[PDB]
Amino acid sequence: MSMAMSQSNRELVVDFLSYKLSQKGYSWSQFSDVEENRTEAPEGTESEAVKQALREAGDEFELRYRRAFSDLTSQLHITPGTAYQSFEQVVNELFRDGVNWGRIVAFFSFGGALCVESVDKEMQVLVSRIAAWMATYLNDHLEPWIQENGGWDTFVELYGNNAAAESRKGQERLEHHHHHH
Ligand SMILES: O=C(O)c1ccc(-c2ccc(F)cc2)cc1
Ligand SMILES: Oc1cccc2c1CCCC2
Repeated sequence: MSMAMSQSNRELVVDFLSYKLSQKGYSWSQFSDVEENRTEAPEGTESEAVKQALREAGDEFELRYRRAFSDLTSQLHITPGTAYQSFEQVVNELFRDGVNWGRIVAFFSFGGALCVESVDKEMQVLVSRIAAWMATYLNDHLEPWIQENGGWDTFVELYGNNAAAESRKGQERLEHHHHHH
């Protein structure tokens, strides 16, 4: 069978996380050390698209929601006290009106960003904790809806593409300048 969603959640936040950490020069394997096997050219399949889509869509949300991304971190001061409680309270903001592709893409970058900051200063120990909170929320606290709507292939096919993907950014000028009455 295909048995999708078998383990593309725990390493889903770490995959996008490293993509944002490598941009700063923090990496991830050095976060909690952990035994480093190797992984030279295991191939595997690398046919995932949610990662690529989450990349472009990542900066996408960072442009229209400028006011919505102002009271999301201010109420998440990293400190030796709260962690999943306040975190789930903030992520719930996007997962409240109703699980949606956008609410699922933004919450993604919201977590990967919370770690990029904690690691930017000097806290590379709470990265697995935050990445784990989002890993569970997607393990069984959202997957059931990701399929009810259609599947990652939907949000990844609607935008995840090389560049064309039949864009529609106000593309209402052609129409032969005289073919729509
Ligand atoms: O598609 C949606 O419904 C949707 C609505 C809002 C947001 C969003 C994204 C980033 C924020 F900091 C706040 C809100 C994402 C998706
Ligand atoms: O569906 C969309 C259409 C336009 C922009 C964005 C999304 C979804 C998440 C990223 C931002």
